[PDB]
Amino acid sequence: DKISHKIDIPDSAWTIGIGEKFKNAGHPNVKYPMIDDSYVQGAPLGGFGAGTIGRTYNGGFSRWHLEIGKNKYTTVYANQFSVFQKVEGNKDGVAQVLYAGEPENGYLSSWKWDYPKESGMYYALYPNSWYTYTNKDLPVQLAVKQFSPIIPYNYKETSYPVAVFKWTAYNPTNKNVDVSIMFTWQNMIGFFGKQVNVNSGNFNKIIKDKSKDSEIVAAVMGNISNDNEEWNGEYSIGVKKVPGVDISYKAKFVTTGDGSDLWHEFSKNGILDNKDDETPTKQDGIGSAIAVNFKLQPGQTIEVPFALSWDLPIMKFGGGDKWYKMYTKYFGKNGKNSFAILKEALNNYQKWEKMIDDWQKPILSNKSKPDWYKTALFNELYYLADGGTAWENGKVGEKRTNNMFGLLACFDYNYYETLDVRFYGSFPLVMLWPDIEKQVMRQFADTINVQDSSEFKVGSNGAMAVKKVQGMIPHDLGSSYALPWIKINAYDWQNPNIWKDLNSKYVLLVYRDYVLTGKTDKEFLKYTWKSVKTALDKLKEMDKDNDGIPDNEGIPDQTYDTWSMKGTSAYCGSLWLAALKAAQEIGKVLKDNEAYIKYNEWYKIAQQNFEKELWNGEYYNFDTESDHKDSIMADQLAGQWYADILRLGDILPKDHVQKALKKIYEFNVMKFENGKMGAVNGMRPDGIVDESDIQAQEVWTGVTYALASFMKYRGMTEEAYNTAYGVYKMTYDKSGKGYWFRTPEAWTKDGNYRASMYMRPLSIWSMEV
Ligand SMILES: [Ca+2]
Repeated sequence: DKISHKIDIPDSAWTIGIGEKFKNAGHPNVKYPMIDDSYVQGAPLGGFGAGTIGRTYNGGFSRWHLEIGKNKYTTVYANQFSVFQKVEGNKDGVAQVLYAGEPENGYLSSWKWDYPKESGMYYALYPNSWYTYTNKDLPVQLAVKQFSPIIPYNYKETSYPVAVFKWTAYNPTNKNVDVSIMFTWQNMIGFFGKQVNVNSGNFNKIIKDKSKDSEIVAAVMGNISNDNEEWNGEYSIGVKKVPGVDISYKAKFVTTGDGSDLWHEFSKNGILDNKDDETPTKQDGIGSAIAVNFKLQPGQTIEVPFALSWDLPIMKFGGGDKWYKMYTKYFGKNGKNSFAILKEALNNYQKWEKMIDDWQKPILSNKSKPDWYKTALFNELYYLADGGTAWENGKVGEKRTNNMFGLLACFDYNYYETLDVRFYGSFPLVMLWPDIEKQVMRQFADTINVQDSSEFKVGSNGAMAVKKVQGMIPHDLGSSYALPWIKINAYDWQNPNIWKDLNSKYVLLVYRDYVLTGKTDKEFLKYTWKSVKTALDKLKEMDKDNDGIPDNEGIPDQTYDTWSMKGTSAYCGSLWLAALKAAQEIGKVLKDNEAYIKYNEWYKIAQQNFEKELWNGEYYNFDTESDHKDSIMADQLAGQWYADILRLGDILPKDHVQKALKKIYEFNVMKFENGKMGAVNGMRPDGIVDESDIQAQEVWTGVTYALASFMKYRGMTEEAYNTAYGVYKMTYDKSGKGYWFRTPEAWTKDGNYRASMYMRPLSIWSMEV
């Protein structure tokens, strides 16, 4: 490996060998079918709301999130980078696809597949990833840096459906070597969203943009139809000319054939035919190829940028609504703009790299923090792009000031903006994209007084319940299979209109968003104030026994939606206390004296009774009425955790909080698989895991990262990082379960998982407050 010295990969990048087999991988531990796409994954490409493409560590473009809200795992074999090298003096050169695998059938059989093991590495520090190719049959060493311009406090480039592939080639040998790099791409119009004739009308064109000190050559892969539909648009691949490289292309090769139409050209001398051909296809799949060829002398390095764009302007959801994607603000809505997007990236990628470095530098340069923590902190952010992210720029046929946004809980539970989860998972948005965060919270504010009296069947018990009750915050803002933002509460396993955490979490999120953006946005507090008061007032009515605290009803009426709580719970009780204190403070800011007095009065009574009912001398009991009410819950003081972040002070005595956190570390962490796997949710005071429900026996990744942040703020530094380390280890390490770029909600002691690709572990960013 002589190429690593020519590029700048951070030491905290996650690494794996190209073609590496992983032996230890976990699988779903539930009864019904659940997504398991394997450990062959990578950092995604694509902006927020753009649709994303997962290119794996083996080199394949395999995890397709271009249909917004859906996860489709299948390698499109035509989509590759390939290399040709010939040493000066030799008769023949060698050509190789940079993919550690091969197609299942006979398509593209002429290409040289099966990139060999121990010949290259993949590296990732989101939004960047890299591949190095250090192969004993490739005298010139190559590396690529690939990324999309995901930039905090930037809502423009962050939206773009584009990726840059910045190649570096170096000759360490004593002979001249001819080198070509080729990007191939299938015309994927019709890959989704087209019910019949999936390739029909697809056609490819070549664009040559020549103007003083820029030459770009690109393929635009589109359809002859000018229809405005989810399926129609364009893909583009291309390259910018640099001194010492020549560009060649092939506009049309058949992907549903042996591929020798292209490969016979590339494999001979690394130079393509430059054959333009706009003939549309009928049944056959088609693709394009863009290549560069250059000669490297001994000791010479060259850099060359390629790019990929996709202009698929319309997202359709299963309920029938069609929306424009956010990036259409910047490039237009007609779906004929892929070249414009590509060109912007090829002309500005160096600026974007510097913008990414500028935001990553404060953390990366802090030598007090271990590299493993940096690996997790950056790579967990993959989910902001990969979580079915929807970001609208108008309904098709519709103009508004704001652009609605939604992130899925996950793909197995296909619900946008699950509020009980976003309480944990929205930290990166408030910290790094706060205009999105506040928009999402205004979306929730707008739903508070929505009433939908139609009934639905509750999954857990078969009973009928009202869809949406006035004054109750919704569980979610809909499903990609139905109508995001329009039909809320798509979730039906429990009835969220009786949940005891949603209304409090909503208030806490509101105040959080004010505090973490500088305590200046009075207008945001003004917008949300009626909903906050309504939310707390409704929750107060659920106090059955007049102790000033809502009563859990002996069912799973909160985020642990199979783990029953009864009476006063530490979890919902502490959240309530903190929400009351937040509402007091909002009341002061907005000069709503009567609200300040009321919520102050409620807070004092509830605080007194919470402490009396639950404090046992060592920790706070799980609740007051359940069978295992004396279980030690990892999340028992979630309200105090948020109170620390919101600078609301002590809602419970400092000494008792410290005792409880030490107990959690001692039991839920250290007595669960030697503290190497996070914090198990429920442990009995005898040090055996609570078996009353599956959720008690799970580590929740987002709960554990949040608990680490709580420990850290409370000065328990070693405990904090040791607790978080188990989550990092399970997710990224060779000794873990292979969950990189698909961090799940939960795992059990065997390491097997529930619900990969989950929002909650974005809570790691609470460790940076
Ligand atoms: Ca009560």
